[PDB]
Amino acid sequence: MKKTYRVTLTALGPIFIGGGEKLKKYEYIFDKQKKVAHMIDHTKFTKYLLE
RNA sequence: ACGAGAACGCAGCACCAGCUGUCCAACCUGAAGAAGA
Repeated sequence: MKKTYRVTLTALGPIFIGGGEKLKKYEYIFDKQKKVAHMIDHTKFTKYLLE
C-alpha cells in the first residue's frame, strides 16, 4: 500500500540548486560598498529602456 | 401481279425506405543542474 509522508527540510548550511548562470554584471546590479546585489525586473528594464 | 397489303410489343413506374464507423485504453517508465584540489 502507498503511504504519504510530509517532509520538512532545514538547511543546516547553505544549499544551492542551479537554474541558470550569468556572467559579470549584465542581468543584475552589484553595489560593492554595501555587499548587496540587486536583480533587475527585466521586463520593466526593457520598458524603461524603451522609455 | 410473292397467303399477300398496311401495323413501333408499345404506354405509366425514383432500386427505393430504416440504420452514429461506433465501444474499451494516462504518451507513459528511470534520471541530484552537478561535480577537481
